[PDB]
Amino acid sequence: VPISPIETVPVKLKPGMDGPKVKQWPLTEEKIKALVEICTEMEKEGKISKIGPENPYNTPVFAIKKKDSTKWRKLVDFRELNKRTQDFWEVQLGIPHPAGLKKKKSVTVLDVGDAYFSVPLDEDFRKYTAFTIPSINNETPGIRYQYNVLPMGWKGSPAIFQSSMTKILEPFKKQNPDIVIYQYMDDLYVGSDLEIGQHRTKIEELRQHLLRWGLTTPDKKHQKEPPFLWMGYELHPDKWTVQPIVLPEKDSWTVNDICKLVGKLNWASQIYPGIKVRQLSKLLRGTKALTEVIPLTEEAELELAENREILKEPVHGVYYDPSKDLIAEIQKQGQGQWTYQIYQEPFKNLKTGKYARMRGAHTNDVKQLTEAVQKITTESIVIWGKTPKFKLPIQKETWETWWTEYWQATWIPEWEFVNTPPLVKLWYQLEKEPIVGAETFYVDGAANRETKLGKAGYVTNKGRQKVVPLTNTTNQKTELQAIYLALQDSGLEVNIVTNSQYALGIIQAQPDKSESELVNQIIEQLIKKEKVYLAWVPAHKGIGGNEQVDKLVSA
Amino acid sequence: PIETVPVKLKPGMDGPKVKQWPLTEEKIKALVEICTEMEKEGKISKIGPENPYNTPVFAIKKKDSTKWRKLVDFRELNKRTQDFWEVQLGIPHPAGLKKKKSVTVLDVGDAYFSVPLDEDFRKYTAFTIPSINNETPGIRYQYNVLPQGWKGSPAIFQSSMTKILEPFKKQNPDIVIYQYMDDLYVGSDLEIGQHRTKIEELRQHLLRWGLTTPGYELHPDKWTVQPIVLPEKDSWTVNDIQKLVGKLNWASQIYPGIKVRQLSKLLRGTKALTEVIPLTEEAELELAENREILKEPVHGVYYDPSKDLIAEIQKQGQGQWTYQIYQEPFKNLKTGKYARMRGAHTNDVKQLTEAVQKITTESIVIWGKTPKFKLPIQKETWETWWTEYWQATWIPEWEFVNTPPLVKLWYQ
DNA sequence: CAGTCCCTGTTCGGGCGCCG
DNA sequence: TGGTCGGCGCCCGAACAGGGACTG
Ligand SMILES: Nc1ncnc2c1ncn2[C@H]1C[C@H](O)[C@@H](COP(=O)(O)OP(=O)(O)OP(=O)(O)O)O1
Ligand SMILES: OC[C@H]1O[C@@](CO)(O[C@H]2O[C@H](CO)[C@@H](O)[C@H](O)[C@H]2O)[C@@H](O)[C@@H]1O
Ligand SMILES: [Mg+2]
Ligand SMILES: [Mg+2]
Repeated sequence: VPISPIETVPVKLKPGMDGPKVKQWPLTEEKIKALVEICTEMEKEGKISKIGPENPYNTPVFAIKKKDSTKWRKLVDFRELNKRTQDFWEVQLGIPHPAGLKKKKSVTVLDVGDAYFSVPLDEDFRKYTAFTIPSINNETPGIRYQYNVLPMGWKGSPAIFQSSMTKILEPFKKQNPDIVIYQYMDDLYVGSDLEIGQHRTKIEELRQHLLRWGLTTPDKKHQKEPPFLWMGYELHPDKWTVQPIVLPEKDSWTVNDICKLVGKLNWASQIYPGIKVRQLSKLLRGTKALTEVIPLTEEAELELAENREILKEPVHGVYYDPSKDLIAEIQKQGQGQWTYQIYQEPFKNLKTGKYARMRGAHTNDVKQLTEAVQKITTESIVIWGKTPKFKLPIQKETWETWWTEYWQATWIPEWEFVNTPPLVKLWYQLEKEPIVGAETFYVDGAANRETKLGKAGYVTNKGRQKVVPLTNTTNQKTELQAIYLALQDSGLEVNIVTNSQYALGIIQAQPDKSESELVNQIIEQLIKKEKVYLAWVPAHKGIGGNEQVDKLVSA
Repeated sequence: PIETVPVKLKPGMDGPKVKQWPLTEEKIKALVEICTEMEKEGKISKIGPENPYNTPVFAIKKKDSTKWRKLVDFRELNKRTQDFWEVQLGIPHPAGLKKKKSVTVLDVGDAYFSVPLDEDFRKYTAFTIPSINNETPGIRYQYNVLPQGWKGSPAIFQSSMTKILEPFKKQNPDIVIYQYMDDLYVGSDLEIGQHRTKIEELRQHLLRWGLTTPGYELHPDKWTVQPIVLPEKDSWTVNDIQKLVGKLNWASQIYPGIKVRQLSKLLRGTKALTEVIPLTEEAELELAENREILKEPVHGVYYDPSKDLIAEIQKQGQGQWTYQIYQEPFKNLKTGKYARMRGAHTNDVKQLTEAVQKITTESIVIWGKTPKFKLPIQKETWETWWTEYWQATWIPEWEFVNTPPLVKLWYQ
């Protein structure tokens, strides 16, 4: 008979499914030594129990060395058991950010000893754990073992531990309403405005409370003294920063190289302002082998150069003062790249970040700024539960012109203009009404679905006409082409009549950037005009100019 | 000690698993206070990760309320119970409700907390409360009684509800009463003072039964429609007639009697857009006849109770929004316009949120259903802000469209 | 009156970074 | 040796949805 410590969580298998069976790994003898000592130790505690072959379940096992330690970590591959185990609802809804933390007079960071192994597994479910122990030779069989406690590598371990930990914690928290406990897995962050002696009294008293349920906090990983190490950050009394990031130095970069690099630079950009990954990511698009070597363009190299130089100087963020306002400032970095700073006192940042996402085939800077504002707002609500005031490099009238005229609902929360260039503006404006005395170009284009051959042309009230043959095109592409022709061949003011809804939809959203080079050229011309009026008529209605140009391009 | 009506999901269908979205500090504080009293009262109790189901939760303030109200987004659960309410216990819809000079809406959701909930069903009402900066993991709950905003709560409570209603219904036999979700719609043709007075008497009836009531006053007879309208001009430019022909051509998908031939005749050449074109007598009459046809009703448009309602909205600008409700394309059961709503000339999302609310309400009153909205907004924009402006206890279904306006058919 | 083809936009799972 | 679990973030590409225009 074993013993029971804290309330368990019922865990059924998925219905009509049975426990895991799969043979063990060819484990090297060097690894085999580590497990045998630990597994025997567990049985004395009651974490593990021996099973007679009446238990017909086998699942592989392995182990990895604990990082920054001599100890080894003991992992049971449960991939097939996960597949057949009931689904849970994860209770870990995100990661705590240091910029969320308020300033605390006294802070303690303490870790739980053997976190998953102190939490009882479900009694009925215990049978499915079974795994076969290994020996130095293949002669000695090795004992069969069933966990009595949560095991690493199960898909139910994190949620059960987090839910169990919160239940244990809650009574203490109710007792001490003014203590802050950040609970992330087994790592506990405890902060109070109590003076250091009184704070340690609560800290030890909290240690007693966890002990009652069999949770042990060793002194070995108890941090009485700053700077604390927490969630990959270094915490100081008034400031914080990321734990140092090493960027590989390789002279020749593979594909896997750039991925690690990129992923580090994204981690860095939460505090280091102005990190840019655009050109480094350009190297990863449409590549086959993770192993493949790839040369760096002079763009990804220059980028990487200024990225490394930003890391040269140490930077730090501060903590959150609920009394003062939250402020987000955004700068345009070019090529659909945006960075932002969130702060309360000028030049003392809580955190930074970047928004580089290219959304849409045709877009403009105003749309991208709106996207970045939304990403910042959601991020802020997670960390602080409120929306920052915004400082934006866009004139109040530019924004007013965009949002009032756009056909989609769009909005930015409370914000003010900051005059830091490059300012965001609309490059061109379509006229609301036809331009008096400007030439009217009726434009159309057509193309043959089979040949991919087509014509683009215009007719005008002055009698000007053009038709151009095109090869390897589409109806859509020729309708754009027709418009491009009218813009090229017209004066500074022009009325254009198209029946292409496709083209009219692209152009009316005032794009300044496109994946299509043809649209970029249309943009180029629109910017050079003084006045453009675009109008739409239905095709095949025998209307005016449109009918005549329709005949020309159809031919 | 009451029998719990057993409840089942639609066949071959699994419970809702929907991630909780981030909440503001005020909403999290409001929910934590609401839930804690609810747990102590036994309405909800804490649960654990074994329950694989989750539905999103947040809080709202009703119009002028100033008091936080817990709102659960049960849209996914409700669709998975969709057969249960419609097939078996659905409330009938009083076609007379829309005709009443005044209709008041009451929040009777609190009553549902009386009746308990099938022990086997409670696993599907699971909702997680988030923490600021993820200080704590999610605090999960589930419902022990009939949850507000679920579609089973009015249906199961209907047997209890009618008995409480029955005295008042007999004392005022011409007052129409309808139940949609957490709300009670009470219409009458009385004068304003009598109406509000009669409303209090209904509140007392609920009070003696022990249900607290915290109401919106509608006027469905005031409600009007927004027909398609053709401009009125002294002179007509080529552009003017081009705009007119395209509008009419699109309108002909709705009223098949529209003719453009005599108006197209004016456009024969290749002319400058600003050139003035006198209208011929034949075009004047063709344009006259069309203006009449657009006053007329469309042929064979009627509501089909089996089909879903679809609502489309267009942003006309300057605080003006147009909508159409339909079931089949081009057969519109109602078309309308809103103007000078809250947030006009400053906030598009607030205005769109208001419009969605107004349209849904109209559809409840008229057809007893909520439509599926096609929203003229980017998905990321709507999801960021909509909960900030939501003042209603239901949540319709929506999707997101981007259709730029080739023609201003609905609004001049 | 279907059936395609364009073209666009969304979703989802893969890799990596980071936390236990 | 190569190998487990959950969470969040980015950037990618592929697979899927759907809306117009045009083809018979
Ligand atoms: N690489 C991993 N794979 C699976 N589970 C992990 C892994 N790393 C951490 N965990 C889980 C299991 C641990 O019980 C829990 C806490 O991690 P951790 O504290 O580093 O180990 P530990 O608490 O069991 O030993 P110790 O207390 O000595 O550090 O999170
Ligand atoms: O807005 C779409 C978005 O909402 C979610 C969660 O809120 O789904 C909900 O809304 C849908 C649209 O009305 C419903 O169909 C769905 O049942 C409901 O969960 C997300 O799933 C979705 O991405
Ligand atoms: Mg530990
Ligand atoms: Mg054409």
